Amino acid sequence: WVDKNCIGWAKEYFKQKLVGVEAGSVKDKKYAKIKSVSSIEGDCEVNQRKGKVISLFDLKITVLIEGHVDSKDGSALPFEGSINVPEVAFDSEASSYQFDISIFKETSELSEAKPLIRSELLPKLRQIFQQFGKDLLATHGND
Amino acid sequence: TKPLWTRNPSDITQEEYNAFYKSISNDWEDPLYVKHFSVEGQLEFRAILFIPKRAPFDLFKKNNIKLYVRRVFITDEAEDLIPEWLSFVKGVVDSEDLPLNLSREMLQQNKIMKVIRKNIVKKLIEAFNEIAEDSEQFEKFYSAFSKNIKLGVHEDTQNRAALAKLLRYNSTKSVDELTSLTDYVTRMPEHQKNIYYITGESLKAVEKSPFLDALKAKNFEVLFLTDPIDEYAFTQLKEFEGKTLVDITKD
Repeated sequence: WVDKNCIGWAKEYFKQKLVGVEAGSVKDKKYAKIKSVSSIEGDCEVNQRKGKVISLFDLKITVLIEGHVDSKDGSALPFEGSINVPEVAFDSEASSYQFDISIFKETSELSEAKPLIRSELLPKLRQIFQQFGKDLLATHGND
Repeated sequence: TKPLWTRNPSDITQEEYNAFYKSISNDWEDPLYVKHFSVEGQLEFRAILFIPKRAPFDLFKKNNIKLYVRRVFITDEAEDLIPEWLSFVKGVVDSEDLPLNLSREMLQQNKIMKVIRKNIVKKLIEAFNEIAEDSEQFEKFYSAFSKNIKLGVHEDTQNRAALAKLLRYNSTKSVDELTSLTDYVTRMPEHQKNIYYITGESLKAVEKSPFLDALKAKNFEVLFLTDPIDEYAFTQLKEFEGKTLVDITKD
């Protein structure tokens, strides 16, 4: 009468939290923004053993990213992308998270994309992930 | 007699660990390193893992680690408790929860089991890092398990980066001492945005490769990868500390 899967709720939470996060504000020459959450696999169960209700959740999350950077001269050239984080778990530390950044149809002229992602979009996802656990138990973790 | 792995690792002596190791390994030498830790909270369990000084006999039974559930030995051949590339580790793992009697898969895919596997892997990496701080102890480690560290990069997408920090190579800027990727980066001028490397069947072969002259001309260091499984590790890693890995004989 306690085991409550949440793979469902987490799928909604991240979709509602990730989509929209950006590395800039559209204007800048170098800009990036997450287009959507393509995949959320793993397990997000919430068990209730003893006064403590818990979840040994371990999720693999992937998302799509839109953006444009500093072209060779004037106007900025666009790019498609994805970011894979193999593990967002109950015992993750802000720094535990790994971000595999991939650029679709990447050209030596899309160099500044990744740097832009690493220093501007990642520390946001790291804090977004750190919060997940709380907002998770805060819900499906009480009567 | 109170099981050693349950006492506080700061109330245990090296003379003691050595002893315990010998009784479970028949080894004649003292373990290269001991990592004794405990995990509590949602997941509870203790472990005492050993890192031998040498590699075992076979080039490449796994009945190393002894699995105990609430101090009750279960099996010395627990499948899925430690990843194969970490098969060289010796020791015992004691888990507080974890159901009993698991029909094949429910023992080799159990949710609790999967969690414990990741902690041990995380823990040993922490251990590997400590060892790397001890030059003399490290050289002994890398000469014995560099391969394993490589296989670890191959498959662990979550730890891939951490382990890459333990890799060592001979570069054009380091012929008499393997160098790490970290040092490589430090030696990288700001306009250099790529960690360069070349693969080859042997050191002699690559040192005189006609591809180096142009890199040397830009005074760009070039890593020498001479083991058969090195290249796949690099293509599996893709980048290191924000810098791209690039084979100087391709795009």
